[PDB]
Parts: sequence; C-alpha cells; structure tokens
Amino acid sequence: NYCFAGKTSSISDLKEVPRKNITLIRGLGVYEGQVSPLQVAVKTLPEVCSEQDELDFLMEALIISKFNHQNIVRCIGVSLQSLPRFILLELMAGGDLKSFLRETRPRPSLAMLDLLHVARDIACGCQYLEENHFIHRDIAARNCLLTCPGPGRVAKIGDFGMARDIYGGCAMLPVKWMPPEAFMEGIFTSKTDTWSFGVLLWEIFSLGYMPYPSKSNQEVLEFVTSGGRMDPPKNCPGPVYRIMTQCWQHQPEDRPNFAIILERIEYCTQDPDVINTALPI
Ligand SMILES: Cc1cc(-c2cccc(Cl)c2)n[nH]1
Repeated sequence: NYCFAGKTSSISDLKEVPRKNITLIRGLGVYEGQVSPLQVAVKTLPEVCSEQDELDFLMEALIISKFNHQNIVRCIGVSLQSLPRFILLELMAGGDLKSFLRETRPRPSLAMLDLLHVARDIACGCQYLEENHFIHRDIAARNCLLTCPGPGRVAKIGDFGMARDIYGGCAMLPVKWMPPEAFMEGIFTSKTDTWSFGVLLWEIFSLGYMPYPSKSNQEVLEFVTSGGRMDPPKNCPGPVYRIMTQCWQHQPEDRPNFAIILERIEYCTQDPDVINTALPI
C-alpha cells in the first residue's frame, strides 16, 4: 500500500504489461526496450534477490506511478507477474546528468543558459514534489536524466530509490548531499531537498565534479557542521552561487522553498551578465 497526493494505491493500480509484448534492445549501464512500437527503459529486479528486495522494487513502481509532472520520469507500466520483474519507464536518451556534464564538458557546445534550464527543470520537479509533500531525500546529478543530449533537452528526476528504502548504511548515506540535521539527527523535510538541490546546483555549474572534491565523507561532515561550505565552481556567476549558499543555510527555516528557488533561477536567466558568462575549458 502506497499513499500520495491524498490517495492510497496498491500493486493492482499499476498497469501490468504482458511479458510477451516486451523486448530488450540494449543494456544501458537498466535496458532499452520495446513495447508493441513504444520505446522504453526497463528497470530489472534480479531474480537472485531477497524478499526485502522484492518489496523495495514494488514500492518504487507505486511511487513513480503516482506522479504526473513533465520533470519527473514517467512510469509506463510493469511486468511483475513474470520473472525477472520489470518496471517500464520513460526512455531518456540524454542519459544521466552527471555523465552528460562530464562528456559535454567544453574541450578544444554548451553555455551558461543551458545549465540554468537544467537547474530550472529539476527545481520545477522538486517544487511539484514539495507541493505534494514528497521528500525525495537524494537529489543529486546522478539521479537526474535528460530527454536528449542536444538542444531542447529536458531534465527530469529519474530515480526514487532513497525515498523507497526509508519507506542502507553509514558508508552509503549520500553525506555530501545532506544538511546537518539530516546526517546528525536523521531529520528529513522538504528543506532537506533544498540543501541537496544546492549541492546539485554546484554539480551542474562545476560541470560534473564531485562535491567537496578533495574531502572524504567524515571530513565533509565535520566541515559542514562547523559552518564550512564549498567555494564557487570555476567561473560561476555570483547570482548562481548566492542561490547555492541560500540553499545551504544552517537552519532549515532559513533555506528557501522551491518556489523561491525557481523564482531566483528565472531571474538569473534574465541577467545577461550571467548567461553571457563563459564556461571554463
Ligand atoms: C529510467 C531511465 C533511464 C534512462 C537512461 C539511462 C542511461 C542512458 C540512457 Cl540513453 C537512458 N532512461 N530512462
């Protein structure tokens, strides 16, 4: 049983697709697939898995199925009555955002306005989640996807594994994306996602760098609790960095909600001094 947006659903509300219509085309590093012809992404549940795993996998399908927003990957259906168990998802030809930023890094193509649109796209999805009282818990560039690598790309939140687990270890917590109260007290609110979006904003304008580059998890933990914060990414415009620093306010009540973040991202797309800033090569 899953609840969201005022309703409770179950494995039944999902759209079961008969296994016979589903064809795998590639591994994607998750597979490209076909449904008779619709092009989809197929998330597979290993047959070698525990019973906790099985329930983990079912919840994710219910979670993503209850969202209706252009910046959240669509759930096409499921194939759970056959093995291995499939979740069918919107295909995002652009791939994940962290790799795209790394491969598309300018070299001897991509401009400041493109990064702001990605940031706006993800901020729009987070607002939708916030307005519906869903806490993602793992906003990060690795969990965002792009429709296409070229112009007119749209970014969307693509993975909800963390929100399903707490619905898995100290060395596995995304500490570098978490605010103090989260890794200290295990408190999670919409203001948890605000902090994480700030780190995501740093990932975006650093063009795919790991946050707190030379630090370890425990170093970051002690750095952040003491009040330390990352420096601007190379060439990052001031107005963009100021969004990050507002997202990283120590007290959650001093952080902006996602409506304000969107508002400030849009004001940055209207500033020539911002969008005419060159990326580092
Ligand atoms: C849920 C989902 C993942 C993807 C995808 C991941 C990596 C590369 C590419 Cl081309 C697509 N699309 N949809």
